[PDB]
This record gives sequence, C-alpha cells and structure tokens, in this order.
Amino acid sequence: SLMSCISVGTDPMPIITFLSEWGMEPLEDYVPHQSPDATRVFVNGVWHGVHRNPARLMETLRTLRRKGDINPEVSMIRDIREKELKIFTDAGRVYRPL
Amino acid sequence: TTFRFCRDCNNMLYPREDKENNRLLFECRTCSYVEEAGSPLVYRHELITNIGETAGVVQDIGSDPTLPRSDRECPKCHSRENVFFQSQQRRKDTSMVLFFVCLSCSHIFTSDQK
Amino acid sequence: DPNEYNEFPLRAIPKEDLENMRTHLLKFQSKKKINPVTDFHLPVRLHRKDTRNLQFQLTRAEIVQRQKEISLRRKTRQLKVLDENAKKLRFEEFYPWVMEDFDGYNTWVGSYEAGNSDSYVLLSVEDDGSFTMIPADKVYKFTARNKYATLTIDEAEKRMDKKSGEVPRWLMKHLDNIGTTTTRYDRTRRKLKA
Amino acid sequence: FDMGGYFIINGSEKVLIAQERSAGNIVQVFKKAAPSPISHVAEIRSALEKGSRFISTLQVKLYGRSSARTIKATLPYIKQDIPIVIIFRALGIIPDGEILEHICYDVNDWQMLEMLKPCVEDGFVIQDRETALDFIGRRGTALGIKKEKRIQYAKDILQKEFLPHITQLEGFESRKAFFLGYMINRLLLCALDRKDQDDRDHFGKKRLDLAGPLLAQLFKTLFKKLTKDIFRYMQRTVEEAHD
Amino acid sequence: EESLDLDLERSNRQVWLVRLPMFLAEKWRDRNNLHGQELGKIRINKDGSKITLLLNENDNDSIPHEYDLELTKKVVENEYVFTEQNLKKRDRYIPYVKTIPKKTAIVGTVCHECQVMPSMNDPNYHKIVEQRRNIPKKEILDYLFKLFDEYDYWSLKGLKERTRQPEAHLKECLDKVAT
Amino acid sequence: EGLVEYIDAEEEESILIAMQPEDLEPAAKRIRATTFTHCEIHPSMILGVAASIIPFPDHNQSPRNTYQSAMGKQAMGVFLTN
Amino acid sequence: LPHFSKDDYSPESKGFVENSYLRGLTPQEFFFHAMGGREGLIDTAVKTAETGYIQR
Amino acid sequence: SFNQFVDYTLQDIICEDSTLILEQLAQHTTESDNISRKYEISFGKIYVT
Ligand SMILES: [Zn+2]
Ligand SMILES: [Zn+2]
Repeated sequence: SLMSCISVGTDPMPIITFLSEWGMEPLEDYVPHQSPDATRVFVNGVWHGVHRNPARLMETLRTLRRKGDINPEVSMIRDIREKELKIFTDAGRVYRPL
Repeated sequence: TTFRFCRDCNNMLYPREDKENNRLLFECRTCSYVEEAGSPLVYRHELITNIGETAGVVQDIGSDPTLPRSDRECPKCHSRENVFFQSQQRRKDTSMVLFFVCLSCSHIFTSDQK
Repeated sequence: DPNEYNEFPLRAIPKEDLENMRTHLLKFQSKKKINPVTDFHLPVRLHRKDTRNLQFQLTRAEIVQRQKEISLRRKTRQLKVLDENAKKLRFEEFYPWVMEDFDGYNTWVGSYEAGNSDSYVLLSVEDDGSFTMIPADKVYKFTARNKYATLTIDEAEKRMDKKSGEVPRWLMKHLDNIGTTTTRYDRTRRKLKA
Repeated sequence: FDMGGYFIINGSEKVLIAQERSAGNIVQVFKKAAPSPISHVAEIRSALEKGSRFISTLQVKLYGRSSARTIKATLPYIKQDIPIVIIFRALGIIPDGEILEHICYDVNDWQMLEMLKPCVEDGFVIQDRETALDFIGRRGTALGIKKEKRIQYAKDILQKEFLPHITQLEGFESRKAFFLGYMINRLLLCALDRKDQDDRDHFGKKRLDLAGPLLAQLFKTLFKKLTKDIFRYMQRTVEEAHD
Repeated sequence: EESLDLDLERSNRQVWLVRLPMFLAEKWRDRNNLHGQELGKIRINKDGSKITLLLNENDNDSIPHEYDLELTKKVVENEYVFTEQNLKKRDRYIPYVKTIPKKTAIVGTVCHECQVMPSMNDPNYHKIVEQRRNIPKKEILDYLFKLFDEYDYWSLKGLKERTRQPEAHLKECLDKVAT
Repeated sequence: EGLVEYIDAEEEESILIAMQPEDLEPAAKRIRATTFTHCEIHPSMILGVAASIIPFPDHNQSPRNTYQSAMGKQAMGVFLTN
Repeated sequence: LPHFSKDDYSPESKGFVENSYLRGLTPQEFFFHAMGGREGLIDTAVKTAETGYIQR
Repeated sequence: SFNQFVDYTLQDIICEDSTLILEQLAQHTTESDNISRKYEISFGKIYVT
C-alpha cells in the first residue's frame, strides 16, 4: 500500500543495555516463586530476563522512541494478558504511519 | 493429587506400600527419605474438564485500551465503571458468558441468569 | 547523615597483591543454608579435576589408608581462527572446580556461568572497618553430587530400554539391598574399616 | 520523473522483487493430523546472519491422543528424539522440582504436572549431567579418543550448534534451560486447550526480503567461495613465489 | 612447598555485592585507579531502606554525583566469596591429574546486594541516556667400509651427505661391494 | 516530537484506531468507544498504486476492481520523457 | 479488524455491509467485500485446472 | 535496502571473516628447528568507487 514501508534493522545492543539499566532481573537468578507474576522480556525472540513493573518501562520506551532516541522502526508490544513484552528490531518488517 | 517432593532432595515422593502395617509410605527414590501420606487417593484422571473461563486476571487489566467498557455496577463498590470480556478458555463448546471486572473494587463478577 | 554507621568510603586493594591472584565467586544450590567450614570433614582440597567416572574416584581418607598400607605428516593444514581469550577459557574450564571433605562424605562440583561476572564488584568491610574494593572476575555455581549413590550407564540403558511396560518402582532400593553401587562415603567407610 | 531503484545489466533495466518467508527465530505450534502418532509439535527456526545458511531446525514433539504421554525432542545431530528430562540434565539441572520450575510457572495448577509425570518417570533412569550427556547421537563424523561418546563432544554440540540464537559462546546453559521450558509451556498450553492453535497467515509473522538481504546472500556465498580459492594457491605455493 | 588446604578464618566476614552501571564499572576497574582513595561517600538511613551515594567531585561532573543506591536484596544466603593467589615454589587412584590447586582463600559471605542508580535530577544523569542513544676411488672405498661398519642399514641419502662427491661415481662404487 | 508513529503489523494487536479524526472525537446521504490511541491518516491510503486510479472504487464490485487493476498495466500513454 | 474493541458480534463489526452501492461503502465494509471477491477468484482458479484434468 | 547494504553489511561481512593464516613453524620435527614463518593474510577497510 501507498504509505507502507520496510524495516531495515538496527543493532539491539543499546536497547539491551538500556533495558538492563532500567531494572531487570537477568535470567540467571530468576526464580518463579519470588516473582510469581513478573513479566518476560523478549528482544527478537531471545529472552533476556524478567521485569517487575512493566507499565513504567512500556511508557518509557514509548516516550523514548517518540523523542527520537530509538530508531522508530523498533516496535514494542506489551501483551498484558500473558505478561509478555516484545522488542523487535530485525529488518524486513512492514509498517505504516499513524 | 498434587506432588510432594522429597525435602532432602527435590524429587517427588513415590507411592509405595507398607507390607505389614498397610500405610501409604510416600518414599523418595533418589534418597531414602520416606513420608506417610494423608489419604488413600493417589491417581486421578478427570476425563471431563470444564474449567478455565476466568483466566489471566492480571492486576492491571484496565491499562489495556482494547477492552470495551460498560455501565454495570460492581456489587462490592457500585462504581459505574467496569471492564468485560469473553470467557478465556477457548473451546468450541464454551458459552457467551461475560465476566465483568471493575477497576475500583478490582473485583470480578459474572452475569449468569440461571 | 550522622555517624550512625561505619562511614568508611572505599580503601582499594594492594595493587602489588592484585597480580597473580584471581578472586572468583562460589555459589551453592540447595534450599538449606550450607556452611562447609562447619559441616565438612576438614582438610578441604578444592581442586580442578576431570569428572569422568567420579563414582569410582578417590576418597582422600581412602588414599591415605592405601598409602599407609603400601608403605606421516600432511605438511598442510589450516587453523580456523578462534579468540585467544575464549580458547584460554575453554582450556581453563576444560576441567571444573571440585571440593570435598577429607572423608569424601559430601562433594560439590562447580561449573562456569557467564551471566554478569563483569558488572559485579565486591565490597567487604574489614576488621578495622576498611572497605576493600575488588572487581570480581568470574562466578562459579556448585551442585552437590553423588549424595545418594547414583546408578550407572549400562544397567541404566537396560532399564530405559523398552523391555518393560514400567521399570521397577523400588529398583534402586533393590539394587542397594543387593549391595551394588554404593555411595562414595560408604566406600570410604568400608576402606577405613578394612 | 524516473525515480527508480533498479539495475542496468547488459543494457536492460532489471528490478528485484521482494520475497517473503516466515519470520525466523519465533515460536509456532501445530496440530498434526490424527492418524500420525504425533499430535502437537512446536517449531523454532533460527539464523545468525547468515554463515553457512544457519538453518538449525528444532522440534518438540508429542505422542498419543492415556499411556503414550511423552515429550520427545529432536535435535541435530542426534539421530533419535530425546525425552526432555535427559536434555535438562544435560544442560545441568538435576532436581526434578527445578526442572518443573523451569517448565511450569504457577505452582498452584496441576494439570500440566500430571501431564508431565510420565516424562519424569522416563527421567528416572539417569541422575547426573554427564551420565545424560553420554547419550548417543552418532551421525558422524569419526570418533576420536572416546569410550562411547565424548562428554566434551556432546557438550560441544549443545554449546556451538544448539539453538544458535540466545548465545553461542560457552556459558549460558541456564538461559538455554529457561528457553526450553518456555517452549514446552507453549506446546503444553496448546495441547491442553487453554490456548488456541497458532496461525501461519498472520502477516506479522512474515518478513519481506529485499535488495539488501538478497545481495547479502550472494555476497556471502561468493566471498566464501573466494576465501576457499585464496586458501588454495597459498598452501600449494610450496615452490616460489609469493605472488 | 606450602600446604594443600584452603583458608577458613575469613569465612565470618561481611561482603557487599554491587551491580554497577557500565560507565561506572569502567571507571572503577582501572589499574591507574585502585589506590586506596575515597571517591565518594555512602549514606544509609537510621531505618535503612534507602541509600544515596554522595560521590565526590573527583569524577569532574561528566557523570553525576547523586546516585540512588537501591538495595536489591536485603538478606543473602549461601554466598561465599573466595580468592586464589598463586603458590610459592578399584584402588588405582590417579595421583596427578595435573590439578594445580593454588592458594585458595575465603574472604567472607554476602548479606546484601545493591544496585547503583544515578539520580535523574542530575544534569549528567539522563544526559547519559542520550549518550547511549548517540553510541678418489680407493679413499672412498675404505671410507665406505668404516661407514657401513658404523651402520649396516646406511641409506643412499645418508651416504650422499657422508660423501659430497659425484653421485654416478658414488653409485657405481657402492654396488660393487655391498648394498 | 511525537506526532506520528510508525506501526508494524503486530501492535495492531495492542492498539485501537479511529477512521475519521472526528468519528468519535467529540463526545439521505450515507450510513456511517472512548479510548482511542491512534487515528489513521486517511482511509483511502489502504489502496495500491494501480487501484488508486479507479474513480469512486467504493461504489462498485470488488472483482471489477481486480480486473481494472490488471488491465491498467496494459494501457498505453507516455511512459517517460526522454 | 483493528478499529473496534474486543469481543464484538454486532453485524457491522463482523462484516454486514448494510449499505448499498449507490451510497458506497464504509472502508471496513469495503475490506470485507474484497475478502468475499478474493475467495471467489481463487476458487475459480483451482476448479478450472481440476475440472480440465477430469474431463480429459 | 541498497544504501544499507553499501554503507554497512559489506564491511561487516568482510571483517567477520578477514583472517587467513598459514604460520609455519615447522609442521614436522626438524628442519632444525625451524622458526614460525607467519604467512598471514587479512583484510582491512574496503573501498567503493
Ligand atoms: Zn530424597
Ligand atoms: Zn464493586
């Protein structure tokens, strides 16, 4: 379609480091009991760890990608129903403005 | 029907029988720790399942936009705001039950009319 | 804040002591608190050994008792290159860290995890209140092993082969009652008694 | 007016066309038909941009429609599918409660735990990590100084080739374990009918390959051919000279 | 030379573990740093549960000075930190697997883990966020007799280096007497 | 400065769209929720290049659109100026 | 379709084109119309080859 | 897509596999001894016209 566009990919490492710095638990000390409801975080499929308060991260990443500090091809989803949070930054996605 | 693990080494205790006193000795197989169970019920099947219609109630459902909103009252707090959605357990023979959750009382209630 | 606490900002380590030492990190895997300096039959020999057939391995007390009783070229090749640090890491962790008591009653086997050893950094208050400053280098996770007289490969294969509708429920207990495949602590006890 | 992203080959204007494919590195479940002994399978494709094409296909399979309740996982280069408790021990998780903590997350529910009990009973055979790592998966090449299999060789498999995203280096077995447990949980949810069957014609699970990636494929292939050819003529210039 | 056992008396020591922001880790893992100096000050409440880091101006304001030190774990168990400095220098048990157990030493246990977080109100704080966004037929005849006396399987190549002579002359001499 | 957003094919499983910028924005011609996060730019931009030439494409049958979109590539006119 | 809240079964949400060709279609209805037509086309494109083979 | 492939992805695909070495010490015993003849070939920055 007319305003369609194609993602060209961007290195996920700044996002990974950033997202660690704003509060994660890296998977190596995750335990299901002590965090019975915290949210999984994925980046291009690879799990990177669990996080406690998801909404603050979600709005923060929205503000950051709206301020122009993340390449706006990056797409995030908070699937609230399943305690999921996905970050996608590969090439080859299809997106349209809004 | 739940599993009890060996406290001494995290492996589930297995049913094994006292040959003479006739008791339910849940014994560990990894180590030699043994445990007396409570009830003669061991195995359990449930050939018919009918549960799961209210799944995934997270504490912050109202943060999503795509849930609709209505005007029934929570019969704990009577706030006129609420959120409703379809039953979660997606089988071909489930119902049209609506589950109302209110943001104020954070309380779930249905609208069954049997 | 008023001095309601040991306000000693960091005193860094001796740089001359920093060389030729590496300070890793120990991790245990059990729900109960473990203090080896109390529980273990000291002396404790933390070694880096191969673990091949550690069921038939050495007890220190058994070793002491046994010692007391006795007394064309191809000319063409290609090295597909690899990082020197990674290769050295492979060489170092080609054997893991093993620590036991003197009896061999309880053994613990380490392994390497590469999560966030770099980002961690150590701060210990000393006896005088000195706050020492150590950049931690690596972390090792240790699991107890053969605390319950583990079985072995071949009879295990005959067990897991589809010859039975179900394997025997108390098969390990029956094998122990037969007497085969004793624990390492039991082997040490038998060698001490004999 | 000739805004045109095309090429001139032999004086004729040639154009690429975007291809598509399923999204890599993403979880799909399936419901294979009744007459097959398999009922539900999970798939993970993978890639790593894109040395030797990085196919690295993985499955988790389920059997039966009862008593055939078992979870065999396929894996290269292991010629037989393996029950998963062996794999958990192979990654280095011994005690069964913590295998279960890897798999399921709500300790209160149980239906998954009775669903997993037979696989635990399969796992009653082997109680140590290298005594799991030993298991066969021959598929070549010639064995070196071995007894049955090098434990070193099996752990080299699990390190280098297996699941070639989340890591490849040396030390991330716990991450591999959680990833596997998540996969099992997804499969088990699909077969336990709490979550529906996946879809393949959702658009977001597709990507559009395009001029850059296509040129990347040709360039990688051609340059690896080139590297092989330059490695030739350098070993066999035994006589002079360094041209 | 020394003993083969580890150290134990430093078991009963308190060690604190810090998760660190990566710029601050690079500043604090320097060999030209680590000289006993005190680049900051810590501040615990009387009631606990909140620590800021009073970093001194040695950092020269590129990084902040007010760091909200967040205690990640209040109580920590089964954690022991140990060192290893190098050492001064059916019963067929292998004695030497070339294990080289150096001077291993406990130095304490861990009760707390905390994370350093710079307080966002500092101008250097959140500036780092956009920074992260920015980034001789007879003689040789007798000589041959000694040579095969030295070695009866004397090869032609060994013969040639022991002669340095015309080879056709060498070969016609050898077969006339022996092999 | 945060006025438009690029949205891939998945966040539509997380967002809500308005047709018009007036459709629910204040609280004999044609027959035509309060939690909108996005509004689409213009609904006519769901079309493609060929189908953006059909006048009043909302006023006929879809297979006829498909035929026309096929045939238009066979038309002739100018194609360039050089 | 992403322009409605979840869990509806009102006919306009699931695809009843109430309107008429004189008045034209609201864009959602336009999309559903495209769906139906596409279904017809692909059915023709498969049935023709199969019926030709069986006729031969 | 093309601009991405030219600006990056090309230097990347070169630098990921630049090294190629045949460093010859002796590849047998002696040779007395011999020394480690580093025949190495590696690629650096690339150029486009
Ligand atoms: Zn036990
Ligand atoms: Zn209420």
